[PDB]
Amino acid sequence: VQIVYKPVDLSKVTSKCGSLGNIHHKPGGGQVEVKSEKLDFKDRVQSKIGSLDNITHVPGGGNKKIETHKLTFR
Amino acid sequence: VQIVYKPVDLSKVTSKCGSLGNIHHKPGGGQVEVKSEKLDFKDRVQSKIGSLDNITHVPGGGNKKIETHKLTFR
Amino acid sequence: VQIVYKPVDLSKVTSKCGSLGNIHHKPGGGQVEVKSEKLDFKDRVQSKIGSLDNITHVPGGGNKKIETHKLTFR
Amino acid sequence: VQIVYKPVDLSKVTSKCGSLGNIHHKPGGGQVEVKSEKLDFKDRVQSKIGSLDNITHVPGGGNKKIETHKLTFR
Amino acid sequence: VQIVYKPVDLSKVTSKCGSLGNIHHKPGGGQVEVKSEKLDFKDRVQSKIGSLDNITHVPGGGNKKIETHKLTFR
Amino acid sequence: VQIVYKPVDLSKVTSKCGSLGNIHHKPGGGQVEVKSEKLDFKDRVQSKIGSLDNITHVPGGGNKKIETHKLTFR
Amino acid sequence: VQIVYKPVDLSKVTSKCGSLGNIHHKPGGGQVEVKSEKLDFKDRVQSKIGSLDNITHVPGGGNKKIETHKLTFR
Amino acid sequence: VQIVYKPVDLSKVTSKCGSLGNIHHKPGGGQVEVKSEKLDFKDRVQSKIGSLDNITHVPGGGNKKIETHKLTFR
Amino acid sequence: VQIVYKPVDLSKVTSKCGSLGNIHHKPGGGQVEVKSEKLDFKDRVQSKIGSLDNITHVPGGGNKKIETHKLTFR
Amino acid sequence: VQIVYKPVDLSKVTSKCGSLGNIHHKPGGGQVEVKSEKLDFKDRVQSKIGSLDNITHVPGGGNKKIETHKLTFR
Repeated sequence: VQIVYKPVDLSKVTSKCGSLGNIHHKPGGGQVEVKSEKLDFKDRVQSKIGSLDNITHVPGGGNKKIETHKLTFR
Repeated sequence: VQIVYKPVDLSKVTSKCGSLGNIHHKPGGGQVEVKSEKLDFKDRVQSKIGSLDNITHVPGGGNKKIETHKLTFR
Repeated sequence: VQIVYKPVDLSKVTSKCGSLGNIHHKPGGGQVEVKSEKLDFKDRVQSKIGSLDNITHVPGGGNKKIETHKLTFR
Repeated sequence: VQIVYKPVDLSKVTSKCGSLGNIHHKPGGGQVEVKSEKLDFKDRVQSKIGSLDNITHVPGGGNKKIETHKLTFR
Repeated sequence: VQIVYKPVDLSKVTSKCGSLGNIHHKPGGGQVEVKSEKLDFKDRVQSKIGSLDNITHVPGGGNKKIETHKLTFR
Repeated sequence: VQIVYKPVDLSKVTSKCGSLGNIHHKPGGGQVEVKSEKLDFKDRVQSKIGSLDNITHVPGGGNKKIETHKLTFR
Repeated sequence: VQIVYKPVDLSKVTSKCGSLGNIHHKPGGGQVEVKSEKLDFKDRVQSKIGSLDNITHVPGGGNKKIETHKLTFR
Repeated sequence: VQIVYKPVDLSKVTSKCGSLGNIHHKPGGGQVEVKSEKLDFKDRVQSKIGSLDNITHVPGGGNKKIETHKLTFR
Repeated sequence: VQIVYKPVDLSKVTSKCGSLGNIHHKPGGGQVEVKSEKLDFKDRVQSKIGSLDNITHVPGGGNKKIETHKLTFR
Repeated sequence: VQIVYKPVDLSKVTSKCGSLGNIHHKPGGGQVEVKSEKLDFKDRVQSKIGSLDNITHVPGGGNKKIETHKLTFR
C-alpha cells in the first residue's frame, strides 16, 4: 500500500494595470423597514437582517487562488 | 496497490489593462419593507433579509483560480 | 493494481484591453414589499428575501478557471 | 503502509498598478428600522442586525492565497 | 506505518503600486433604530446590533496568505 | 351719476368629518437630471427646475373662499 | 358724483373634525443633479433650482379667505 | 365728489378639532448636486438653490384671512 | 371733495384643539453639494444657497390675519 | 378737501389648546459643501450660504396680526 501525493503546481496570476481613474460612488440612501419577532439560529449561520450599506472596493489587482488538497485513508 | 498522484499543473492567468476611466455609480435608493415573524435556521445558512445595498467593485485584474484535489481510499 | 494520475495541464487565459471608458450606473430605486410569517431552512440554504440592490462590477480582466480532480478507490 | 505527502508548490501572485487616482465615496445615509423581540443564537453565528454602514477599501494589490492541506489516517 | 509530511512551499505575493492619490470618504450619516427585548447567545457568537459605522482602509499592499496544515492519526 | 355698490353676501362653507384614519405616504425616490446653461427671467416668473419633492397635505377641512370686488370709474 | 361702497359681508368658514389618526410620511430620498452656468433674474422672481424636499402639513382646519376690494377713480 | 368707503365686514373662521394623533415624519435624505457659475439677481428675488430640507407643520387650526382694501383717487 | 374711509371690521379667528399627541420628526440627513463662483445681489434679495435644514413647527393655533389699507390722493 | 380716516377695527384671534404632548425632533445631520469665490451684496440682502440647521418651534398659540395703514397726500 503505497500512496504518492506529489502535485507539482506552478501557477502565476498576473494583473497589469497602468492607472485607475475617477471612481465615483455617490448613492442617495433610502429606507429599509424589517419587522420580525422570533429568530433562532443554531449552527454556522451567516445572516444580515435590516442593512443599508455601501461598499466601495478598488483593489489594485484583485487576484485570489483557492487550493484545497484532501487525502483520507480509511 | 500503488497510487501515483502527480498532477503537473502549469497555469497562468493574465489580464492586461491600460487604464480604467470614469466609473460612476450614483443610485437613488428606494424602499424595502419586509414583514416576518418566525425564522428558523439550523445548519450552514446564508440569508440576507431586508437589505438595500450598493456594491462598487473595480479590481485591476479580477482573476480567480479554484483548484480542488481530493483523493479518498476506502 | 496500479493507478497513474498524471494530468499534464498547460493552460493560459489572457484578456488584453486597452482602456475602459465611461461606465455609468445610475438606477432610480423602486419599492419592494415582501410579507411572510414562517421560514424554515435546514442545510446549506442561500436565500435573499426582500432586497433592493445595485452591483457595479468592472474587473480589468475577469478570467476564472475552475479545476476539480477527484479520484476515489473503493 | 507508506504515505508520501510532498506537494511541491511554486506559486506567485503579482499585481502591478502605476497609480490609483480619485476614489470618491460620498453616500447620503438613509433610515434603517428593525423591530424584533427574541433572538437565540447557539453555535458559531455571525449576525448583523440593523446596520447602516460605509466601507471604503483601496488595497494597493489585494492578493489572497488560501491553501488547506488535510491528511487523515483512520 | 510511515507518514512523510514534507510540503515544499515556495510562494511569493507581490503588489507594486507607485502612488495612491486622493481617497475621499465623506458619508452623511443617517438614522438606525433597533428595538429588541431578549437576546441569548451561547457559544462563539459574533453579533453587531444597531451600528452606524465608517471604515476607511487604505493598505499599501493588502496581501494575505492563509495556510492550514492538519494531520490526524487515529 | 350715482353708483350704489351694495353686495349683500351671506355665505357659509362647512365640512364635517368624524375621523381621518391611516394616511400612508411612502414614496421611493428616483433620479432627476436637468442640464441647462442660460436662464433669463424678467417679471413675475414662478419656476421650479430640477425638483424631487414630496408633499403630504391633510387639512381637517380644506375650505377656501376667494372674493374679488373691483370697481373702476374712468 | 356719488360713489357708495358698502359691501355687507357676512361669511363663516367652519371645519369640524373629531380626530386625525396616523399620518405616516416616510419617503426614501433620491438624487437630483442640476447643471447650469448663467442665471439672470430681474424683478419679482420665485425660483427653486435643485431641491429635494419633504413637506408634511397637517392643519386642524386649513380654512383661508382671500378678499380684495379695489376702487379707483380717474 | 363724495366717496363713501364703508365695508361692513363680519367674518368668522372656525376650526374645531378634538385631538391630533400620531404624526410621523421620518424621511431618508438623498443627494442634491447643483453646479452653476454666475448668478445675477436684481430686484425682489426669492431663490432657493441646492436645498435638502424637511418641514413638519402641525398647526392646531391653520386659519388665515387676507384682506386688502385699496382706494386711489387721481 | 370728501373721502370717508370707515371700514367697520369685526373679525374673529378661532381654533379649538383638545390635545396634540405624538409628533415625531426624525429625518436622516443626506448630502448637498453646491458649486458656484460669482454671485451678485442688488436690491431686496432673499436667497438660500446650500442648505440642509429641519423645521418642526407645532403652533397651538396658527391663525394669521393680514390686513392692508392703502389710500392715496393725487 | 376733507379726508376722514376712521377704520373701526374690532378683531380677536383666539387659540384654545388643552395640552401639547410628545414633540420629538431627533434629526441625524448630514453634509453640506458649498464652494464660491466672489459674493457681492449691495442693498437689503438676506442670504444664508452653507447652513445645516435645526429649528424646533412649539408656540402655545402662534397668532400673528399684521396691519398696515398708509395714507399719502400729493
